[PDB]
Amino acid sequence: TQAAQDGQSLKTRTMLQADINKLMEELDNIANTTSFNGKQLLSGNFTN
Amino acid sequence: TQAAQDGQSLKTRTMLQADINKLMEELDNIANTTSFNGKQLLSGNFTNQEFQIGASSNQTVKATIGATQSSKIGVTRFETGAQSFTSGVVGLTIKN
Repeated sequence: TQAAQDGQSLKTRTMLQADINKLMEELDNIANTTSFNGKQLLSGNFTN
Repeated sequence: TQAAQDGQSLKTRTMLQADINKLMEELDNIANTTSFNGKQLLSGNFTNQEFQIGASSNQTVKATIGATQSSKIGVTRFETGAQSFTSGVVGLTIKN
């Protein structure tokens, strides 16, 4: 939303995108990291 | 208006025109200078810009500041007919 305005040049939008990249990296890290004793919980292999 | 009087020779009128050139040099200097962070505002490249102001995805206002250089603002239209040698009752009609 902050970058959806037109008071921001391509450089500042690029800063936004670079930050979003790291945030999404963190999201993937949480997903692939949370585990009980090896059993990865939030990855998709905890079914049935 | 100061130059439309006939109490001024061509020399003094030239000082008038010499001045307008500088003033008009200033006008389009303002047009090419006002900017936020490089975005020229009063130049003609601020057309169809959005400003997301809503919770959902496409609520936005739009801004289309026209161009205001010294070559695009004052555009009058002159007309003049041939030397009329004939008489007669005339009625014009400026269409549209």
